[PDB]
Amino acid sequence: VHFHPFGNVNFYEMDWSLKGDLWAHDPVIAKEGSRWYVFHTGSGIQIKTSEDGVHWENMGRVFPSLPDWCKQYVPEKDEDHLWAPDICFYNGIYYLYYSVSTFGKNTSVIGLATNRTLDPRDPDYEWKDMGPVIHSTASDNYNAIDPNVVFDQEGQPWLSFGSFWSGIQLIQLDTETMKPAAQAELLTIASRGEEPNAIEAPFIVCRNGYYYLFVSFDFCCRGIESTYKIAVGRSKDITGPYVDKNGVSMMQGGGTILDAGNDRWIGPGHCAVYFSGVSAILVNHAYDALKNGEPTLQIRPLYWDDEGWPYL
Ligand SMILES: [Ca+2]
Repeated sequence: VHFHPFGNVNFYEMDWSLKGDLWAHDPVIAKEGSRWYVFHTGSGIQIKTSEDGVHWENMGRVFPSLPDWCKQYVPEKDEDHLWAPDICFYNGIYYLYYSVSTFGKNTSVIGLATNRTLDPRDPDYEWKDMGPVIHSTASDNYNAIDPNVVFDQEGQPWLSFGSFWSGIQLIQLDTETMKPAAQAELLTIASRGEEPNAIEAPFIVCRNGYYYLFVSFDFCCRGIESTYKIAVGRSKDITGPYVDKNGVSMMQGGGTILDAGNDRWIGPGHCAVYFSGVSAILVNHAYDALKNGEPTLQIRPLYWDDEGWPYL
C-alpha cells in the first residue's frame, strides 16, 4: 500500500528466522531503500534496523528525552518510555505516532513526530516534534494510546487507537495536519463488551474490498503469565460494523483468533500487518518462555484463504 511501501518482495519466500537484537514490545515496521526499520515501545521510542529484515540490531531512539509538552498531559509520567508507535509514509513525509501514558491509567496523549528519512546516516535525518494528536483524561471513557493510521479506499486518512475502557476508537484525520479533523467525531468500533474490556492495539488494513481490524485480546505485560492473543474482524465500511469469521460483532466480543501462542511463545500480541503484492507479514511480539518471558519480535508470513480471512 502507498503509505506502507515494501517494494517487490515475496514475503512468503523469505526465511523469517529472526536473529540479533530481538527484544521488542508493540512493534511496527517500515522499509526505505534496502533497509528495514522497527519502531517499538521503550525509551524515546526504540528503533532497530536490518539489512535484510531477518538479522536485527539496535539503532537507537527517536527522542533523546521526553518532549516537554507531554508533561502537561501526563504529569505523573516520571520516566521516558513511550509506547506503541505507528508509522506511515505520506507526501514524502514519515508520520510517527506514539503514546504517552502510565500503566493501567487513561490519562494519556498520542503525539506525532515527522522525518523525511529513516536513515540516520543521512544529513537530512531529523525527527521533528509535531505535538499532540489526541488525548484522554480520567473523565473520558477511552484511552488515548496505541495509534494506527490507515487510508480508506477514498484516500482519506483515519486514526484508530484505544486500550480497555470503552474499547477501540476511530476518528477521521486531516491530510494536511495528519491530526483529527476539526469536525470529525470519535467513534467506538470494537469492545469485548465485558469487564475488564481487555482489547487494545488496533491495526487496520484494507484487503480486496474489506477493512480488517486486528486487535489484541486479554492481558499483555505479564511475561509468561501473559494471556495476550491476536484477533481479527472485518467490515466493508471503515467505520464498521466489524464482525469476525463467525459473524459475531466486534462490539460484543467478536473476533477470530489468529494466534494465542504456544508452549514457547506466550501471549503474542500488539501486531501490525504489511503487504507486498498479494503476500503479507504479521508483525508482533511474544513473551519467550525459555528466556525469562522476555518480549520478543516476531515476523511471520500471513496467508489469506478463499473467503478473504488471514491465517498463519
Ligand atoms: Ca500498534
